[PDB]
Amino acid sequence: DREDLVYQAKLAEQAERYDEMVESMKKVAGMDVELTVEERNLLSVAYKNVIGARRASWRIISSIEQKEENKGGEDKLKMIREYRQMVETELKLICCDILDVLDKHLIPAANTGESKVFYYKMKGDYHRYLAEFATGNDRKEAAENSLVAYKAASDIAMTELPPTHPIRLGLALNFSVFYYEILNSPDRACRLAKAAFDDAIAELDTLSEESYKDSTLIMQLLRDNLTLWT
Amino acid sequence: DREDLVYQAKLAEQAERYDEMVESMKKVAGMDVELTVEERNLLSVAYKNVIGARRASWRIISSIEQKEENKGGEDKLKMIREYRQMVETELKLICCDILDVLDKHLIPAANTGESKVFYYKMKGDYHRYLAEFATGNDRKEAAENSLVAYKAASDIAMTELPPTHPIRLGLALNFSVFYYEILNSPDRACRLAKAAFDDAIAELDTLSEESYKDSTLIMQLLRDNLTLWT
Amino acid sequence: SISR
Amino acid sequence: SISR
Repeated sequence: DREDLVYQAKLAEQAERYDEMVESMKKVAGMDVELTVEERNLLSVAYKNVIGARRASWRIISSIEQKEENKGGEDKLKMIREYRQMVETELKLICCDILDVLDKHLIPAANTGESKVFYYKMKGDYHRYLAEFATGNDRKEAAENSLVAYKAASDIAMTELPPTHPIRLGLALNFSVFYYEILNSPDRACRLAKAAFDDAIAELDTLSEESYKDSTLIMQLLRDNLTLWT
Repeated sequence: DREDLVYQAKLAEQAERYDEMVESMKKVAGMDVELTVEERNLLSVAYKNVIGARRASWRIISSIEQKEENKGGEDKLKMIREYRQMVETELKLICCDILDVLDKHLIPAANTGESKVFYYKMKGDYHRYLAEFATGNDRKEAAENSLVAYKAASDIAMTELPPTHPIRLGLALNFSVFYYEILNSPDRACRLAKAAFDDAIAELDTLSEESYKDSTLIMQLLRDNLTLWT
Repeated sequence: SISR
Repeated sequence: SISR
């Protein structure tokens, strides 16, 4: 039945029906077991597409708000705002859902370094998405939580994954993105990104057969952001 | 408030959130007025994206059913089938929703030839989608209903729209697709498609400034299907 | 077969 | 800024 949930997850993925792919993988996370690499990727992809869609809508709607803000079209702005807010509510719910699954099931039942780094990194990511559109104190809370999860993923990763491991690199990438876009700290964003790249270049022999394209790509992305930021 | 519903429809469209674009435009159809060309296109695009998604999922899932059918993998097939059937249920509901809005509001309140041809053509299309995946008697019913709506759109179109009008051409296109894919009648599909093309070529001066690219395209599509079918 |  |  675990094997069926995974199969249904795959069916849902091919059909591009991500809500159900989330439902399938939630159930598998609810079994309080260590998930396979496959099942971690399925969960991740399920939740990324579902959140991805709203994040895309939120930006489109913000852009239009900003347009109507500069033209002073106040009648439309009421509608734009109500609509942004509805989407923010979806984003909150989706993020709270996975954050909960992480705290109550995935993180507790994790037993390898790879999965622990993955889950705390995920938790950092999802708090960071809450923070992308939050204001004031809510923004603060998501920032503190996101920092705390990214530090926890970092502590375990630093001691337990080669610097080439794509999860470690992915962690560096996003944690440096966090510092730049959320803490508004280009100096730390760049020191972190530069170091993670450099550490993987110093040990390129440690690249796995399984994940060299993933790693390569992540390092390309590290490079692209350093450019962007300088 | 009619103007607001249309604006919300547009916001939803840009955000790629089609469910709400349908909700907005349903309300506008519920006002028992002749819709503007804009509002007909918004309704159409709203319902096409919502149905489009399930039609795409249904094919993907069928393809995989067919694969598992030839390998004799019967354990998976249970899951594939349950999943196809769930999607069929969505398709039925979405089609019944718009078919209802058409019969109870749009068609009754239509007062120009353009809108009458549009709405009966729409009704033909949506019965045809029901028929795409229906079996047995249900397939028959959708076919009879779809034929009847396409004939009704044809009667009004023949007398009231130049042969170049994109709605008339779009009607011919889909009605010939109907004959080919649903009634399994390549001879009528081709006679219809050939005639609609030819009639527009005989009167190319009748092409509107508003819709020549649309018409052009439709005629290209008529051409592409005649090829496919011969 | 392609529809509009 | 691009994330993974």
